[PDB]
Amino acid sequence: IINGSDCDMHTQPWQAALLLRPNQLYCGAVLVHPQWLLTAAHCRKKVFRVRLGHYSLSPVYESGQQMFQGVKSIPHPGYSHPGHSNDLMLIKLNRRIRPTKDVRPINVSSHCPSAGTKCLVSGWGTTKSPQVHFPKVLQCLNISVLSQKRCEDAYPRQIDDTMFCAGDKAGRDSCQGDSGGPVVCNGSLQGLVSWGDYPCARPNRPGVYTNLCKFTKWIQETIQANS
Ligand SMILES: *[C@H]1O[C@H](CO)[C@@H](O[C@@H]2O[C@H](CO)[C@@H](O)[C@H](O)[C@H]2NC(C)=O)[C@H](O)[C@H]1NC(C)=O
Ligand SMILES: [Zn+2]
Ligand SMILES: [Zn+2]
Ligand SMILES: [Zn+2]
Repeated sequence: IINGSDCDMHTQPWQAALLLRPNQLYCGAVLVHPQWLLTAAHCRKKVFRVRLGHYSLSPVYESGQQMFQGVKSIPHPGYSHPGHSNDLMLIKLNRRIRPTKDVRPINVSSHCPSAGTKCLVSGWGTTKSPQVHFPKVLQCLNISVLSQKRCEDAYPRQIDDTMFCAGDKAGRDSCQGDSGGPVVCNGSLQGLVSWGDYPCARPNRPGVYTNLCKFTKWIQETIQANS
């Protein structure tokens, strides 16, 4: 997250981090069900761990912490390179979460975001671009949803309704390391960090996020088919 601020503690209980030994965080994820996470399809990995209810980046022990193992990874069937449409994937935890003020799922909105909607995106990604610089703790940033028209103009021929743009204010954007992370609007999960221009936070170049309102039926049917 470029130009964000340390998140308040306990305000992102659905935020997750994906790690692959020792504790190298490669993507964020979002707890959307007592036993399911949602992350970007390009964040797929065979072996990895899931960390929930943990504020800092380093593996410093925290009381609210809860570690898990991903038993099943299911990317949306429409995901493809280099278009990157349908950039979402379901991950099943080995066991259900112990609900607490630290670890709590969030609902996925079925109503699509309209131009002007203020949303909050969080992550442990780099706070600088192109120079890499990781934060100490979870970063938060409010971004506003642009119109699908402007979105398409900014990235001609590389955008469809499976995504949406957000982040008008310059110097502020999501970046590498935030991928798979949540974009919350109106108390609901509206999107996942997917991609954007590079370097991050270039003026008039908004971040592109997975448009989750288009996948509620698939998400719920997939979870039920594996319960
Ligand atoms: C983005 O905007 C939201 C909403 O304006 C900010 O949330 C506000 O936070 C302050 C300080 O905690 C509260 O006094 C307000 O009540 C909150 N808004 C409301 C009315 O819900 C949020 O902090 C902003 N995100 C960041 C970190 O910039
Ligand atoms: Zn706590
Ligand atoms: Zn690709
Ligand atoms: Zn530092």
